[PDB]
Amino acid sequence: SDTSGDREVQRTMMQLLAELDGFDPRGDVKVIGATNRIDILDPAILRPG
Amino acid sequence: IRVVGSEFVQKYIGEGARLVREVFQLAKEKAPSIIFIDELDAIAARRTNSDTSGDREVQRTMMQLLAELDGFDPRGDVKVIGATNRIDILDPAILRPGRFDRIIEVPLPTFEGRIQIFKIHTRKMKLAEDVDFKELARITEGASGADIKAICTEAGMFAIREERAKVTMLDFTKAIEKVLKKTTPIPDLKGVMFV
Amino acid sequence: AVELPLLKPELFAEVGIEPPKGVLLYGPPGTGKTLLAKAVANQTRATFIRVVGSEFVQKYIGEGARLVREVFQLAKEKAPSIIFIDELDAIAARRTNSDTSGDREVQRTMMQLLAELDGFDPRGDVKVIGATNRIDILDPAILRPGRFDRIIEVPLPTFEGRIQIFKIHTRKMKLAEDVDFKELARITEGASGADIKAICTEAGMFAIREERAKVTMLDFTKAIEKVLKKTTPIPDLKGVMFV
Amino acid sequence: RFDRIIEVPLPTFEGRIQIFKIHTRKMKLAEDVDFKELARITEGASGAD
Amino acid sequence: IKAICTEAGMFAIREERAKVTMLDFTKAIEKVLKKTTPIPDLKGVMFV
Amino acid sequence: SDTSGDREVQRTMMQLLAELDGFDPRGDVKVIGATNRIDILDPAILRPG
Amino acid sequence: QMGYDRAITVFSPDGRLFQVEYAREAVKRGATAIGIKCKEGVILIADKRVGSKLLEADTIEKIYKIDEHICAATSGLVADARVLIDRARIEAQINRLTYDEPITVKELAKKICDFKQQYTQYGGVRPFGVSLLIAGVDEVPKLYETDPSGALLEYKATAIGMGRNAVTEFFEKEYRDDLSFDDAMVLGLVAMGLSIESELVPENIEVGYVKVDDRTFKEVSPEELKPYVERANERIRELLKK
Amino acid sequence: QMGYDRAITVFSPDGRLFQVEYAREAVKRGATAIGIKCKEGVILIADKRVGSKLLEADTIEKIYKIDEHICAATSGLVADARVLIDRARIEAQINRLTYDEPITVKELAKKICDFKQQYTQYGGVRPFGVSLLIAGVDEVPKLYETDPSGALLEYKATAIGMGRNAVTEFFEKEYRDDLSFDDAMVLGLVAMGLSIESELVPENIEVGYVKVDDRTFKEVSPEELKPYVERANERIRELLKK
Amino acid sequence: QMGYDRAITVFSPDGRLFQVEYAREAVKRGATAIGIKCKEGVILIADKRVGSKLLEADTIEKIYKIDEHICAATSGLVADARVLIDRARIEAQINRLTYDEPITVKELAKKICDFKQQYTQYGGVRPFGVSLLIAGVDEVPKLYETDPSGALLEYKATAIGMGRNAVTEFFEKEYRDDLSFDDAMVLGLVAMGLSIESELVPENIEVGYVKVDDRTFKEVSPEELKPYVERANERIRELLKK
Amino acid sequence: QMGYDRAITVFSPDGRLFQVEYAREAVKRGATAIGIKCKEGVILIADKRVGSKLLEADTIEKIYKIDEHICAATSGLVADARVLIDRARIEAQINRLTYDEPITVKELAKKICDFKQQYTQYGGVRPFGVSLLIAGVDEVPKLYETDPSGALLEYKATAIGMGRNAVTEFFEKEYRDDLSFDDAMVLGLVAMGLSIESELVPENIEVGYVKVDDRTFKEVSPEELKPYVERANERIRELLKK
Amino acid sequence: QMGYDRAITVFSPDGRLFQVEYAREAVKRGATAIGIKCKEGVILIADKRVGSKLLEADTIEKIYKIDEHICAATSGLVADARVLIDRARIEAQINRLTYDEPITVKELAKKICDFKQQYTQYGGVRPFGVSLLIAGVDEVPKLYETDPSGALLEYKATAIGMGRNAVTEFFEKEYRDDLSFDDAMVLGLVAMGLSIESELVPENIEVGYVKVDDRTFKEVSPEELKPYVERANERIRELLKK
Ligand SMILES: [Mg+2]
Repeated sequence: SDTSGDREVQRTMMQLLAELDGFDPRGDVKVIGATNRIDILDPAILRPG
Repeated sequence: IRVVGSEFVQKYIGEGARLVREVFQLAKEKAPSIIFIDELDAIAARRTNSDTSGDREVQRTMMQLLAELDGFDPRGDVKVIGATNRIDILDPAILRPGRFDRIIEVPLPTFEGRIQIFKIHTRKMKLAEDVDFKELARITEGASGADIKAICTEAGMFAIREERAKVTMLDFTKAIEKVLKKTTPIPDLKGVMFV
Repeated sequence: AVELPLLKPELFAEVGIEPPKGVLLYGPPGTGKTLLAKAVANQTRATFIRVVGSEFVQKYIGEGARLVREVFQLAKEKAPSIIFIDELDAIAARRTNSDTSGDREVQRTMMQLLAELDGFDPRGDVKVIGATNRIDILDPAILRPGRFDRIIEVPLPTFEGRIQIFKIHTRKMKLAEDVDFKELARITEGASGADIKAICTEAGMFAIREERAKVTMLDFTKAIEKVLKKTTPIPDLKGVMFV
Repeated sequence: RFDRIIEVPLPTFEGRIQIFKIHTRKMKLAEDVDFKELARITEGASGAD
Repeated sequence: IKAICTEAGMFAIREERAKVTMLDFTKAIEKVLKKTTPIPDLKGVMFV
Repeated sequence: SDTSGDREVQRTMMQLLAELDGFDPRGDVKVIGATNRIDILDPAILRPG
Repeated sequence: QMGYDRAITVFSPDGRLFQVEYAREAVKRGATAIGIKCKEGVILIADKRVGSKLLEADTIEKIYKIDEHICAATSGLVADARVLIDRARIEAQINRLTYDEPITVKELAKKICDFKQQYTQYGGVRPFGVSLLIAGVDEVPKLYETDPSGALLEYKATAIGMGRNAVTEFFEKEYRDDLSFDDAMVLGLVAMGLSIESELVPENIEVGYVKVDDRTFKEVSPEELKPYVERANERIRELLKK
Repeated sequence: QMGYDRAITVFSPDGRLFQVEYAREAVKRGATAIGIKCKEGVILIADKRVGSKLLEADTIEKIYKIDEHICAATSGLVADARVLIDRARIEAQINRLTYDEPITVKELAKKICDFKQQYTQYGGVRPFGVSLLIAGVDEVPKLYETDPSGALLEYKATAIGMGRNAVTEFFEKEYRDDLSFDDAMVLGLVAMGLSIESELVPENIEVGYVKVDDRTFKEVSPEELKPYVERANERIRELLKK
Repeated sequence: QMGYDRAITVFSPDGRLFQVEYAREAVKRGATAIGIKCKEGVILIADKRVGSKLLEADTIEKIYKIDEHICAATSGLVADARVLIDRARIEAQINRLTYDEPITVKELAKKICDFKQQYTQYGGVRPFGVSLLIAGVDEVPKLYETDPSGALLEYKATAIGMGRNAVTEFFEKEYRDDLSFDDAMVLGLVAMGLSIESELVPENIEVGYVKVDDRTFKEVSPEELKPYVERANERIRELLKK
Repeated sequence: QMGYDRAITVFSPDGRLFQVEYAREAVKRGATAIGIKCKEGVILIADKRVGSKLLEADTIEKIYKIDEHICAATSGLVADARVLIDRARIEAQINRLTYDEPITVKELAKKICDFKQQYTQYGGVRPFGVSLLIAGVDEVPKLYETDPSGALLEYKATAIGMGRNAVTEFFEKEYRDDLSFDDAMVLGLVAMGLSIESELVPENIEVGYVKVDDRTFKEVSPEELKPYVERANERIRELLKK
Repeated sequence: QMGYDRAITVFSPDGRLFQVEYAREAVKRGATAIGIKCKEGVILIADKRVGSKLLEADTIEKIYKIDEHICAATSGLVADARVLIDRARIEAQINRLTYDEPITVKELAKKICDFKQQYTQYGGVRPFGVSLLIAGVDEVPKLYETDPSGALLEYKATAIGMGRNAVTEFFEKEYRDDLSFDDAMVLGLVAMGLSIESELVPENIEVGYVKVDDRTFKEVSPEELKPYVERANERIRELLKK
């Protein structure tokens, strides 16, 4: 809290958690996510469902 | 395309990302094109923390430019070309080749290397009538090419003070003493504290 | 250092001296480092731009960097040009060898100073004049020639010096002739040049307070007291226990 | 500002079992399964897991 | 306190009545305090 | 400038300063004012001109 | 800020230790003392003016017996002087035990210089913020100053405290090596006068001396000091006119 | 400052020991204690005031017997003071052991200065946060003040403690060098009535003394206290209307 | 504030010491212990409250024995008390060795408080953070409060602990120096009941007392606390209604 | 940063001891000393120029006889000199006490280094910031420098102190191993004169030597000194026309 | 990053001692010293060039006799090296004293490891900055290295100091388990010439050795050194051609 370089990127992250799979159905996504480490990623991307 | 890349990285967040996006994108338009990213030391991130706002802000800038470089978006006949002063401050993504296929060591100039830098610069001046570039090289080994330029620059200014307006061997050597004080001093006596 | 190169680039053929890329002012700040910078600017008919050092850095930086770029652009657009750079300690200072949080900011502003000084071609001439508190809070990475060719010790003004600055101001004053410039100087011991100036403004106030157009020696002595003299500077304390 | 503050915790033994049942139902026969054994293995694991 | 009273009334409902007896309250009070910002639970071995 | 905000304010800063300067090397219209803080902002009214 | 004076064990990068240069400043804040050498003995002259009249007029002391033939004066804290003077008196007297000869001015000074320097090296104890004057006639009249650093400096004439800088310049002009005993006591009584910017009354100065002929320490009685002080007043007043 | 005040070892670039000035403000935390010297005897007047009435005031006292003609008073930590003065009791007694002859008031002052000095010097230990007023008659009446470091100033009217500054002003004006022992007793109660800022009741004060003629310690019992306090009250009230 | 609370060797600029203040907050943190003095004895009461029932119903020991007629009670750090009273016990035995007479409570309190002050002096050793109320009858009854600061204060009635402040305000109104032995213990039971704000049972108090008429400490059983406890309980009830 | 410099135990990321490095610079602050070796003995030239005319020109001495046949110069603090030399004097004789034989020029210089090596390893202390030059002839002539660090380096001509830098450059061309005793003496004063960049006078410099036809320390009077200083002064003049 | 070179009582989060690693980088800030073991002897070469030509050839001169069959060379602080070397010499004679057994090469290195580990563990002192090559033939050839901390590692060729890395890389190519005395002596001279990037001359290194057939130390003589310079330099010229 009380930053803008690591606050603002967290309220668009909170949007994502929650759009990628959230409220909305299904469709045909199947979102291919790609990353270099899982050691500095949010635990919601890390988990399945 | 000459960019100083530390010059970016805005605190109005993602404006930072935009700027690198556009320069890359422009590279494909004006292809074939060389982009020079100077000091990847603040436009390249590190994933080990030191500023909570700072690491992530650079990171967004960093993975954006990587995206354009060969992330999914084609090289575009670029031809990076890119300079850095540190290597341990780098993310694994850039460190590897295939985003910079030939990693080059650029060391400090050799004995022969002093001579070459010396020649280019003394042609801009009034030379010497006592020229030896080997003699100068012995003291200056262990300096850098920018100190070689520095010495030259001091000699010409020295000549003004002397009221000669002519550069020679005697001014070149005086210029070595003065330059070497500031910024790469080399003989210093270690037989005092140590054996 | 600066002036004679800038107006005469015949020097870069007759001697063959490759352009100076910087000169650094040291000794006490506020003496009239700004004024020296203007004095030069007048002589080469250049564009003076003043950058305060509090314009550099915040606490994660962007706007600090943005303005180094801005004034580098104005100077190239407005060449010959002289960028006064007070006060080196918030954009050039010593580094940590083992990290800290605060330093990171300071470094990122810095790399951009270091780059641009070397960056100019004689296509656009950007000469700069630095100024600082001392050189012993400054890294040697900028005190390299071609980043700062030479240095000028600008100290405090000499006894005889204070007299010549007092004389600039006495001119303006109406009915001045009981002024001893030496005694006034004596009293204004360890005063900078700026201080001399402040006293003169205030001699005029003192005088109009006594409801006269004449500004001689009562007025000037009273002025000195207001601005300069408020100190005893090393006395204290006699014991009790230190006696 | 709510009154009814609900902590959603990790699943418990019985808690996992109710979920397996729904998914098996959609997913035809699987009668050689012991639902209790599946829960013992997946101890303290999330609903999305 | 507004929360304790609503929690208690919901207790009364659980027991299928509207009489809010002392026992509906006691259960309620423990539910609301269990959540909250901090109540005593440590007093040292070097102090009482 | 971040487009709408910055530019309006930039304009009103410059418009403020040029006038007050220009009618007073000396008393004619005397300008008085106040501020509660000035450490919070770029020099402008901290500029000694 | 520095931290090159956090301890006495941290040198400054310039190669100096700041903390003994501040113990040097401890002496200055205390009051003045002047030691004045002629070729017929030595004189020692010291502040006793201290504070208002609540304090006793003949308040004890700046002018200490070391021996009955070597005397000392101080400047700095008169705490660090008082225990140091206890240490001094023992030190001279140990010399007398083991040699049955009196300590020479030079040799007592050398031992105070070692003693001071003991405290200076350990971080666990601070050195005194006191300086000392050692005046005698062993058989050559001699005047020294022992520093808070525990350094030894030979002096023709010396001063310490508040008036240190005035007395120096003053003796740069007037002092000679061939001043009489009478002249050298009086000369330093003007200088002492200048040090406090006031006329010398005989109740705010304590003055002792070691003569060469006797080699015996004697203290100048208030009213025996009065005519020497009286001749000084003419020059001190004169000079306070400017 | 804000670092060169975090130890007893550091000096400042003004060459002050701020830890020692601070131990001295400790003195000023404590209640006023007042000494007068006159030529017929010396007087010690201690504040013996209690701040709640469930206190028993026999041990709120300052006055400690040391020798049979040396009494003393204290201001600072209560703790610091009792251990210090117990050292002084022993020291006075020791002096009688190796010489067979009561201790002089001066020597005791030098010894107890010197005890406090090792504790000022050694960094591993804090100084005693206390000053003494040492009052006795040895053959000729004496009044000393010791400072927290061990510095020595001989007085003639003095105080330490809260009321010190005001008692200093009072004796500037009132204290004369011809006051009889009787006369000076009342004057010293007028000085205590002033600093405490109301008139005094004998239960909140204690007087002890050493006279020259008797050359004994006595302690003034509340019966023998009253005629003096009664005189004193009259004038203590008058100075509260200035 | 900063840096004036991280060591024991530093004073504040006001002559206060914030480390030592925090040891006084240490006394205030723990359970109340009341001592009430009377003309027939001295009654020492300490709360034997337990914050659970798993805790023994006679918790060792809220009232310690030092000598045969001397006891003390604790508030603050209970850890420390074990150590501290071992010292007090050995000190009363040490005086029976070297003089064959028990220790007077006054001089005992001084010795214990001195041992505390010794642990204030050192920079690596922090002081005990505990106050003890030493009670005994030597000739007349005596009650002392010993503080973590090393300072002793004598009282007519006292309290320490978290109930300290309440019982000064209480006994100020209510205490008189004319209570009988029974009337004294009952008034002290009322004080304990006020502080904890519940009624007493013989299981949340430990009482001993000291008789002049026996010159000995005796320790009161729960059975014989019952009469005093009932009488007292009435006054407490009336105080917890207003 | 830079350092890691406020401890003596700490080696910094350079791998130097900053503490120790600051103290080699404290040598420089002390007055120059010039050492010169020839095959006919060893001459040591030492600056005894301090102060204006406040101080006496003879100021001890500064070229101390350490042993019978070994003498030493000091550069750095005089205070630092006193203590290192006290110990040095004792060590020279200590060898003679337990062997009844000459101390070696090598061996004395090592154990003068050792005393401070003790003060370089240990954490409770600083080394003295002083460099002594150790010159003598046990049986061949030798010149060493002892360093505040504790390094022992044999020189053949050298300088240390203020003149360190100056005299190395001078001796690159001038210093030869086929020089005469007389030539060496003169060349050493030119070196010193260059250090101060001024005209010499034979009254404020002291030259002593250990010859190989003597094997004893000797010292060259000021009446003798005059012709050597005078042939020096021509050569200072040639140098100060360039 | 760190701040765990600030202590030597600590470990860092990677479990390292960075203090010890900068005492390691004091060794690398000293001139090299090289050891070679052959199966005919063991040969230790160490730099003997230091400073300007105004310092004797024989200024350190590192390869000290420790015992009759053990020599040990150094790299690091010439100040700490001396004390260690002296301690190495004493430990070897203690072994002789208590056993009459000349100390094993291995067991001598072990006793040194333990000695330097007392100075690593204790925080009131620092670890040495010095690495020694302990070398000899006890009854087979041995070469060990004792580290700044005191870690024992056995080598068959090594170097320590600034020259270290190049000479390691060199051995990794050239060094053979079939090596002989003549080849070895040549080999280490070649190896020393890569470090200094320049030719060798005879006296600008010292070489000590222990043969199997003699089982006794002999120093290589300059004249004996001479034919080895000439053959070594052959390869040196070739490898300094770029
Ligand atoms: Mg660049």
